[PDB]
Amino acid sequence: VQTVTLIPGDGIGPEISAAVMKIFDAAKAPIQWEERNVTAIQWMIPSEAKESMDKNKMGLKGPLKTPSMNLLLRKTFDLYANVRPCVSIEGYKTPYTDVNIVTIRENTEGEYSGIEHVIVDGVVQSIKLITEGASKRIAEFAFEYARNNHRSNVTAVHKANIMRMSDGLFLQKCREVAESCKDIKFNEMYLDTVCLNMVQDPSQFDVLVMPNLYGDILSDLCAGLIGGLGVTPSGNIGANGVAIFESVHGTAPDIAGKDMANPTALLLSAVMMLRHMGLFDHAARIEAACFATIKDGKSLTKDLGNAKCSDFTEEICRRVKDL
Amino acid sequence: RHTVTMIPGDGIGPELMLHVKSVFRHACVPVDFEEVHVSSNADEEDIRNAIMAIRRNRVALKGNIETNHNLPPSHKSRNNILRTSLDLYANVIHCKSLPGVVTRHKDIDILIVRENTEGEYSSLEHESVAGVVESLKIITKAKSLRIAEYAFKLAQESGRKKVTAVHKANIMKLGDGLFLQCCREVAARYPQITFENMIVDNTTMQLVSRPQQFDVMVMPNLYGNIVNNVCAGLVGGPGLVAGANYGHVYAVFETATRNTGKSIANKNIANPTATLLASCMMLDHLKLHSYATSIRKAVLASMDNENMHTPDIGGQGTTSEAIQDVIRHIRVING
Ligand SMILES: [Mg+2]
Ligand SMILES: [Mg+2]
Repeated sequence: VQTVTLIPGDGIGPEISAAVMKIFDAAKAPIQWEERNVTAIQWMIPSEAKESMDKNKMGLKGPLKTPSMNLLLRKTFDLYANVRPCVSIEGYKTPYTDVNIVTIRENTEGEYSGIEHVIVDGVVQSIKLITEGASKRIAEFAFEYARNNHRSNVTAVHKANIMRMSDGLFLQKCREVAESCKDIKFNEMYLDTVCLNMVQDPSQFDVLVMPNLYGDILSDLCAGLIGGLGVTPSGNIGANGVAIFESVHGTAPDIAGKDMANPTALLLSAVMMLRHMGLFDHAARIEAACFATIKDGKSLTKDLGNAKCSDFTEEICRRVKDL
Repeated sequence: RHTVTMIPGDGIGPELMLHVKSVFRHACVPVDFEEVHVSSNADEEDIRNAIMAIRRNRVALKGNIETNHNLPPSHKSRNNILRTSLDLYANVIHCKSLPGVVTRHKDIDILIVRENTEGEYSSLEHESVAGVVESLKIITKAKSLRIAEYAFKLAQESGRKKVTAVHKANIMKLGDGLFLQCCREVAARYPQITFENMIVDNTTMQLVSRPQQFDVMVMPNLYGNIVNNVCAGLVGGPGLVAGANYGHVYAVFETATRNTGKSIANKNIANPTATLLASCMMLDHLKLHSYATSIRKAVLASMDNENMHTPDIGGQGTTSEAIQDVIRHIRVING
């Protein structure tokens, strides 16, 4: 029975986070919630926020307000790998129904090196940084993730035709990990090809591994295929076994306390959290309970049913009991 | 009679160029193609002579040249060398829903204007220490103003109502910030055009759910690459959409998606639509508007017929059968 650092956040943050705690207990999960409010101070995140996470290893985060706290958390815990599993959701119907993709984003460098220069008046240089160490690590994670989640294929996404030295080096590290892991099927694809094919037949893709910007954009595109940020889980793996799983939609302040919010995403991130540590049994129950609720019909939230947050939550709890 | 440079390119390039000539003959187009080839040679003489040929003729139709990304950085994309040498600053594509090609979205009508010489395509890279590589994304005021002027002028001339600048200025504060600021200065001179902006990630989300909201879109180089291919995909794929590359004096025409298509080459299955629509685009640029309109009506009419569809749009027809039908449609137009 281990402890999970909980960061309710702002707006609908508390409501949905309450909804996740109620479902986790209804499922009898060996998880107790240790609430913590992060805020930039002195910048840095608070002493007690840093300390909970440093011993617990696992955190869960609702939507925060906007020095970015998400940027702080990344540098504070060296969150190098952004993972976004996008699976088409039965009941919630988009024009794309066969989607099952995991985008694995290098999250420390690339085009977010933070380095821009005014070379002369009217001429700006933005530095894209690709390193050997960081590329190998994201590649090692991508393949390690694929094995542990029973994934057949990994695709490295790149523009090495145009950015030869940088995207090339990233690809070279993806190749070295691949030949040392013949277990998983590895291919390489141009970013524009991936984009072109994704919106036609997204069912062709499995695990996508890529540098920072391409990952930033594709994770969002893939999420747009399955319904949006309201229904999409996200995890961030760091150094020393630390890992934070999160909501990525807005705080929705204009419905903050009206029992009008949707906790699907935060729940799915929570389900994703349970799988990372090894509690595979519970993870599957809550998930199936969630999917069946959405498929079911009327119990829906306003973004999704003319129903309140607490009914939808209540239906899930009820259904996870009858495993 | 006009002399136009033709660069066959790789993959499906050469086979589709033969059909372009064949269609031009049947329509009695007063255009003579002067062919220039570009090998895989590490040497640049081929790509330089092609530049020289376009400098002379001012107009070109080209297939895509394959870039081997396993070669050293000294070996640069020939398509890019060409684009940037001739300063063809505006890549322009028009993604419009075709009534005969049913996809997941309809009522798409988007004009994408993409900065075509700068940005992350600047080919500036170095290794300071072993395993540490820097790539230099260059954004300038001159080129950002230039492409924004083009997008707003195009919007006004073709009677469009909204221009959307696509960017990452929230993270790339100085670079993408400068691009956006240049778009805004031009916007002040086009008060009758609605100017909006959108972050590139959200843009891709909006495109896969509600692409009908977009009118004209303007952006720097890499984001154009992404949005072009997303929009091309939404309306049915690489075989359908023509691409133009405009400089102040030169112009080069191609397919919007710039794909080699080596895996379908020499199988009589390539979709000829994008390439033919690109040649019409070129004919319009040459002021041969009546020939452009004849051929374009022929290819669009053939696309209405499901039986003429090639495999890329879920049909079973050959390339030559599609061309047969396009030619059948033309020889009744001109008698
Ligand atoms: Mg993003
Ligand atoms: Mg290409």
